Amino acid sequence: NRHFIDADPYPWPYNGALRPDNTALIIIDMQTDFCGKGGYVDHMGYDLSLVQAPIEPIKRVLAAMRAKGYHIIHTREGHRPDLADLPANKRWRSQRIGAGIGDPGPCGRILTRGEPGWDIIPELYPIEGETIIDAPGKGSFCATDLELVLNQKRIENIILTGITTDVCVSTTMREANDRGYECLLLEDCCGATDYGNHLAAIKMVKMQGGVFGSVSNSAALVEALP
Amino acid sequence: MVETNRHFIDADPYPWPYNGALRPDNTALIIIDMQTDFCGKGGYVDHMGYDLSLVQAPIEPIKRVLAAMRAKGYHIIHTREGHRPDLADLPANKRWRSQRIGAGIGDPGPCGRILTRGEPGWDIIPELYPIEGETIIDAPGKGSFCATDLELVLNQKRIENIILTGITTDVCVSTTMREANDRGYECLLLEDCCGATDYGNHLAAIKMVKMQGGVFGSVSNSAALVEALP
Amino acid sequence: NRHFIDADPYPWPYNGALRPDNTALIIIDMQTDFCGKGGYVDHMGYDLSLVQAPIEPIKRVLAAMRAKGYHIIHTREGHRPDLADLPANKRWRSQRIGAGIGDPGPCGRILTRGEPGWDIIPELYPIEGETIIDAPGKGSFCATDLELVLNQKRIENIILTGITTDVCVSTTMREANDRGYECLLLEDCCGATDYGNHLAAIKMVKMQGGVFGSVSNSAALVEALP
Amino acid sequence: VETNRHFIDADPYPWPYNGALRPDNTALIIIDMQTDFCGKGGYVDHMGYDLSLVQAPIEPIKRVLAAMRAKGYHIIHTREGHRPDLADLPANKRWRSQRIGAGIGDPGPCGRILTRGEPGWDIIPELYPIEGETIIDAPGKGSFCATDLELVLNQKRIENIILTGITTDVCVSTTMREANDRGYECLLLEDCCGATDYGNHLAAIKMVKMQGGVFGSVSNSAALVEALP
Ligand SMILES: *C(=O)N[C@H](CC(=O)O)C(=O)O
Ligand SMILES: *C(=O)N[C@H](CC(=O)O)C(=O)O
Ligand SMILES: [Cl-]
Repeated sequence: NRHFIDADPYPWPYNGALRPDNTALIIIDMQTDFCGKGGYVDHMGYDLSLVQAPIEPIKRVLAAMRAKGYHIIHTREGHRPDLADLPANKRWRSQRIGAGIGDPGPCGRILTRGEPGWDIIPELYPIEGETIIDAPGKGSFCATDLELVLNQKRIENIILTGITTDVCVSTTMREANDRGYECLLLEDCCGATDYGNHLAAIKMVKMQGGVFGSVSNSAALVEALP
Repeated sequence: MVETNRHFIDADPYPWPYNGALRPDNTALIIIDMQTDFCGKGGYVDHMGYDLSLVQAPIEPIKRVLAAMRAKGYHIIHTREGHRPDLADLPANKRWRSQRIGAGIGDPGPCGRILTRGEPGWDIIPELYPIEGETIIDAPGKGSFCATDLELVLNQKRIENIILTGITTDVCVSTTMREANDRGYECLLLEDCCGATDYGNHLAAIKMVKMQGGVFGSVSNSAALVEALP
Repeated sequence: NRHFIDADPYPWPYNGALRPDNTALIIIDMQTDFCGKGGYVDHMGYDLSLVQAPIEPIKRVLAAMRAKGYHIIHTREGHRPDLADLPANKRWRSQRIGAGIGDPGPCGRILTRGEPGWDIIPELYPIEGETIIDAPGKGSFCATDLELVLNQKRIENIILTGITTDVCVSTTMREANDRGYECLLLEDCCGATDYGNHLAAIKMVKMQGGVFGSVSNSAALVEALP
Repeated sequence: VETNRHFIDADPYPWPYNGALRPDNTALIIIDMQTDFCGKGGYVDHMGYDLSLVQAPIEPIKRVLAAMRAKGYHIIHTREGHRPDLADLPANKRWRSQRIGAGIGDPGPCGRILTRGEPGWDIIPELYPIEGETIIDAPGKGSFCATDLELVLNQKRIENIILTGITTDVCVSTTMREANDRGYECLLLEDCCGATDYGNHLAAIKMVKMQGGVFGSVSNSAALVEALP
């Protein structure tokens, strides 16, 4: 009763135990300030097109997985409004490049929970019953209840999407993989500030027989999802 | 002369550590996974067919940094990737992948059971071997924090700054750097003191650190570190 | 420049390093359903006076520590409204005793975040800049950002207050102590609905030369606080 | 009529809650049965406490251990202790131990107190591990803190934990609380634990039972061995 998705370097999940009850989609950090028109990344002159590219592929995967009753998880990078969870080095770096965490930005206080720019874009917005993780780090496990939630949901397989490929998505994939989760990265459903770094982060997954999991794409996933 | 207790290492994209609070008592070198298994002739990496020269290149630069930091009384930490001999800490997917490529964790190899604690090939290479008082972390994951006492030890030592070296750049070194950075540690990657299975991935992992004003920390090299280390 | 509070079994903190910048008060779980008139605990016929007794002593300690600029932290036990963070055993036990988590109670859904009964009582309500931890467990560290926050605040010493002495306060003290925090339990600022269990939890702290820290009272704290 | 649900008579509810009791999903944990905690010349003896209270659980544990080994249950052991360079030793923990005359790392009759690799730190011969039984080396009172215990339980797919060992109110209770918060279903065997003060042992057990079994449920060696599938 095994089911696989075509993937590189191996068909995923490794053991073919692919079911709605044991598999989650995670959509990482698809937040207005990071990928929306008029947010701080846009206003700062970064190559926003590369982080907007995955929106439509993610929307298709999200719709397909919702329709088949898979677990859906979302994450948002951000800080408590009093900045109690903000490391000093993280703050200092953000100030130095002109996007100081907690400082006023075009869509509210930058990377601050409760602010408009911090929230998930409307095109990928969560619905009731979809867990949202609020993460103070780049990895979604650090200082959150993500692992507790995955354990109570009995999730074994995670399909990763979102931004950026080399920062938050890679970090979360690496954390999950170390703990024994079986992870699939959808290459057309992620993007980064630097396309080369996006491509390299993907390549890194595949080495050593799939050191962090396996890699596929939205079409292959939607076509073969049970 | 005007003297300061703030000290920096020339680094990219910013002089490191960010606040200049660089002292023996608050700074550690970490040497990641310099094991016969990752960089010597008969280990898991060798078994997978990779070019050992890429992962041996950092040995001499690491040794120079290690000697300098030992001499000035900095904290020194070492890590080893590996599993309990009964494999109780080995995820099924990790095991399966290693078997599929012909380097099964726990399977017999030329230097003992692959990636298995207590086996000859699993140990740190003699030229970078720990000495007394240097904490060794035994990690079942690619990130040295997961399921270990690394964080507990860093906290009791009051370490604020970490200088990262070892292998591989894109797997264990990058993962550990990311974990440390998320928790607030201030991290410096020494680019000539790491290496990978694929040189492009090594270079990209280094570039990833520098983006967004040093998203994971900053990057320097052994010569610049040794020259400016207080 | 050492300062100590009279305490049993040793004057606290052990090294006398007692300052506003390195010391936090934590007020654990002073929530309406647990200690308020008409909450679920009151309706079940527990002796609410035992969990109300700490309110006035806590108020005194809180006022003194606020005035001197110490760190103040609050905790609330509770679950996400979709119950994604709720272990099945925890749920089952709560149902069996007629106080099912997420079920309708006299002050809203029991132990559910955002419900009236779940919030902190008005007499001990947080003010801006006082971090609130929302905990799905009895120990306030599990699956939260408490440790991350303590680390960024450079907190070394923790003064524990709140309820219940033997469940959430003891668990949090044990977690903190294992990580190296230096903890003071204020015996008149905690309570449990079984007074014997309260007394025993306190005794447990003191054994082996203060195995979990030391124990004092609100008057001794306020008198000697620097 | 047969069922694959199985329960152990326990207080306040029959355990495990859902009757899903199998060798593959259930572990015994034996906490800190070390010469340091229950032997002459160890840490606990140095602090003046009565060793009979912490030796009492030895024979009941031995019986449970034998029964669970014979039926192929997972067996886990823990040892409280520190790296020999004391890198994992909080300063307050050390200071307290010195103040009462049982300093961690200090020389004792059975080697350096609470120090990994020393004779006094090892598990007593009567309850010694065998191959395939995971041993956790814990720098804290709770066996989860800074260890791989949770990773191991997750890879073994363990759902149910039966707790034994010493002391009831310190290491056993702490580990039970940690496990319970994460969703593990825990049974404390009251005759298979003991403490420095019998009243504190009894109270730690009572604390488990309140609020419908806030930390799990409680039974005894005879009831467990009689009903273990
Ligand atoms: C996680 O990766 N979050 C942000 C988004 C950005 O466009 O800067 C990041 O990249 O680190
Ligand atoms: C932490 O102790 N929370 C509650 C309060 C109650 O009165 O029932 C608990 O005891 O579990
Ligand atoms: Cl200075």
